[PDB]
This record gives sequence, C-alpha cells and structure tokens, in this order.
Amino acid sequence: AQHTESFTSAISATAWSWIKVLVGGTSAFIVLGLIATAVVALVLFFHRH
Amino acid sequence: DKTFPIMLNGQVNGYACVVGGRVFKPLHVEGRIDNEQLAAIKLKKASIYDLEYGDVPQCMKSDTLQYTSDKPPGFYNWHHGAVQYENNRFTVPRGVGGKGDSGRPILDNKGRVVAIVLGGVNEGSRTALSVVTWNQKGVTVKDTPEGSEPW
Amino acid sequence: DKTFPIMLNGQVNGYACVVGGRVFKPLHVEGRIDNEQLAAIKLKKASIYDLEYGDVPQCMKSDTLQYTSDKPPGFYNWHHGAVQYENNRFTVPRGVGGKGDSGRPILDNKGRVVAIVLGGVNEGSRTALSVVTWNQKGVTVKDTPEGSEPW
Amino acid sequence: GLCTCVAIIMVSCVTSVWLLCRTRNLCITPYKLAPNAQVPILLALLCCIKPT
Repeated sequence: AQHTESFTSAISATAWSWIKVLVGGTSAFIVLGLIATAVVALVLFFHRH
Repeated sequence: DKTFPIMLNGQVNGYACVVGGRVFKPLHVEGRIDNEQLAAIKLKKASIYDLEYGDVPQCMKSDTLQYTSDKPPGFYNWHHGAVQYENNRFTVPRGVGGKGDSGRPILDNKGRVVAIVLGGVNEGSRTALSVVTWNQKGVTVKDTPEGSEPW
Repeated sequence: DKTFPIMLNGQVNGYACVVGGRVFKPLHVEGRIDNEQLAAIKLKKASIYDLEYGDVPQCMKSDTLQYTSDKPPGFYNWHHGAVQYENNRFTVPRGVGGKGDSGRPILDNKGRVVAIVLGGVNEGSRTALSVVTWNQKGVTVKDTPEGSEPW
Repeated sequence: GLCTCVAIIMVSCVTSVWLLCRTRNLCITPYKLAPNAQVPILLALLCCIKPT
C-alpha cells in the first residue's frame, strides 16, 4: 500500500450519521430525563413554598 | 374516628387513617394493621410525603372520612385535644402526643380531615406538628416545622 | 302521574319519564310505555347517554317536568326517599333501588328534575347512582361511578 | 381501473360523509337534549342549528 489507514478511514458518511443519531439519541433521552427530574423537584418546591 | 392501631408483637406503633377512599398510613410507622381486611391491600408508598397509600376495598368506600383544603386559622379538634392553627403552623399544648400518635387524623369542627400529623417539635408551652396539609390550591404537601422528629 | 312505568311481561322494568319537553327513557330498558299517548311516539336513540328521546304530544306539552343545570350540593328528593349530592355524586342510602328503578327522575326542592338515574353501586352504607346530569353549562353528561350496573 | 376508481372513491366518500354526519349528531345531541344551554357560535355555526 502507498498510504496509511487511520482507524477512521472507513467510517463513511452513512455510518457517521448512524453513530451520531445513536449517541445523540442516548444523550437526548438521558438529558430529557435529568431535566424532567429537575422540573419535578422545582414544582414540588413551589407546591409547598 | 375509623383509625386503626398498627401493631407488631401485639402493641400499637401508630394509627392508620382512611380518607377519601384511601387508607393513608405514615410510611415510617411499621407493622401489621389491626383489621385483617386492610391487612391485605398492597400499600403503594410515597416517600416524598412519608405516606403509604391504598384504595380502600369496595364494600367500605362510602364509610371513609372526608377532607378539605379550606382552613381558616383557629381551633381544630384532634384526638388528643384541641389543635391550634396559627401562622400556617399546627400547634398542640405541650407534652401531649408522641410515639404512637403519628398518623391520627386532625379534624376541623365540621368533622372533616384537614391534616394527618407525622411528628412534632417542642416550642415552649406548645409543640408544632409535622403534618400533611392540602395547600390553598388543594395539592397535597407535607408541611413540617424545623427539626421535627418521626413519632 | 308525571312519570310512567314502561312495562314488560306485566312487571314494570323501568320507570321512564318526561323531562322538560322530551320523554326520555333508557335504552337498556325494553318495554311498552304504559301511556298510550306516548307508547308509539318514535324514539331517537343516543347510546353515548344510554337514553332515547322523543317529543311529547302538543296537548301533553304543558305537564312537562322542569329542569335546571344548577344543582348545589345538598338534599334532593326521589321516589324512594332522599338523595344527597356531595363531592359531585348523587348518593342514596343502601339497599333502596335496583332492577326496576331505572330512569326515574331526581328532583330538587322547587320540584325540577336535575337527574335521571341509570344505575348504581352499593358502596358501604350508601349507594352511588350512575346518572345523567346537565353540566355547569347545561350540556347533558353521563356521570357514572366505577363498576356501576344497568339497573 | 375506472370501476375500481369509482368504487374506491364512492366507498371512501360515503364512509367519510357518514362519519361526518355521525359527528354532527354527536355534537348536537347534548344541546338538543338540554333545551336551554345558551347557544354557542363556533359549535352552533359549524354544525347546523337554528340559534336561540
């Protein structure tokens, strides 16, 4: 071979977009959960106080 | 009053109250309820208010205490005596109540439940009660004076 | 009288009734009305309310029970005694009513129909009635406790 | 093709117009059954009625 591979040379646009949609999906779901937990805490605090 | 002594080893640890078709029981008080028929319903717990819920069996659903969120400051009866609502605080004259008195309803003069108490803290000649109140919008909320301990 | 027993096999299945301009009768009750001047007027059914409605003869017209959607909680009368309106529900003391009681009106103190019963459950020392009410805007709505049965 | 086009259009049209009629009488039947509810103007316009 006249070149060198770099462990990213094969990923390609489709697989990039897929792994992105996956990672972003998991991140978005977890962050949605955490923002939901904060919203419940705040509404309860406003309920009493 | 329709409350029930929860026991374990045959001695009462607290009182369990039915309101609006729902057994209410303070979460912390532990053991067996004194009426078998309640003893079977699976209590569904809620730590945020330290209560364990259960919707009362069909055959008694109309023999359940009422409740209200409408609370003028003033004198409200209670099992062990008269309770004073002042300054958005439940107070009892000193020394009356303690371990076992948790979870007895606090009634108004019209017979309606306005609170169910979970503990108390001494202030001078009175004791402020840690309680479950239905706030001015009716959302259930645990109102507790500072440093109150679980009865 | 101003409400008529519809008949089946001789044995009154359901008292149907004449409210505000329209005879009403529950769909589940199957019977000849016992008043010739109604016993044939075609009925316009509507299953969302479990009822059938029909215009009364132009001579019959001025006998027709009044109604009104404003029903503050309190005591209302009923053939089989008093009904009580609390917590947006009509309740009747236990054991009174059953198969045959369908469709009789519930009247107020000025004598106007506020509700027409379609069913019940006995719940402890009382009985919740599944009924057809005129909601706070005057729209008809079927209010039913859980598990209620066609009387 | 034309017989199936006439069939699928007619079936769709009549099922839809029967649904439209069913919802119109399901809108209207409460107000019909309660002789006096002060007539709406978005319900009462949309579904047909002689207003109060």
